[PDB]
Amino acid sequence: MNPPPPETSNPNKPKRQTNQLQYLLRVVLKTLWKHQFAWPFQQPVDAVKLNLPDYYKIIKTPMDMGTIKKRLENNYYWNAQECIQDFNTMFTNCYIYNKPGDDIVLMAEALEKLFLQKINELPT
Ligand SMILES: O=c1[nH]c(-c2cccc(NS(=O)(=O)Cc3ccccc3)c2)cs1
Repeated sequence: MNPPPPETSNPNKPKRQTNQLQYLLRVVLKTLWKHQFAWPFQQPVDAVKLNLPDYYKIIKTPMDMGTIKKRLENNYYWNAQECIQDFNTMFTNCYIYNKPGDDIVLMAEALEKLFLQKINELPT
């Protein structure tokens, strides 16, 4: 069973746009999205579709790149660090739910390396 997906808007939360957040959408996310290993991470985990009935028994802070993309498009984040934390949650969730060496983990590990390469330098 699937919980509601994470919010992509919140009227109580202040919005912001920064050069670094623009870069996270235009360069970082949109490049990762095109990687051959991006597909499992482009939408929230669908536990019914994927037959993972224990996914949300284990993962209590789900995150995916579809959600991150919508948040960036919404100017949902206050700063780049907040967005970077969502990417890190996404990767960590994968390592938590699975086992070292699993195919899905190899995919997340490759994306994480590419992500780190791209966020090493952000615009000023
Ligand atoms: O811990 C995690 N497992 C997954 C996972 C595992 C097995 C299969 C899938 N398939 S899927 O991405 O939902 C289906 C899909 C297939 C093609 C394009 C976009 C999505 C995801 C994402 S995070």
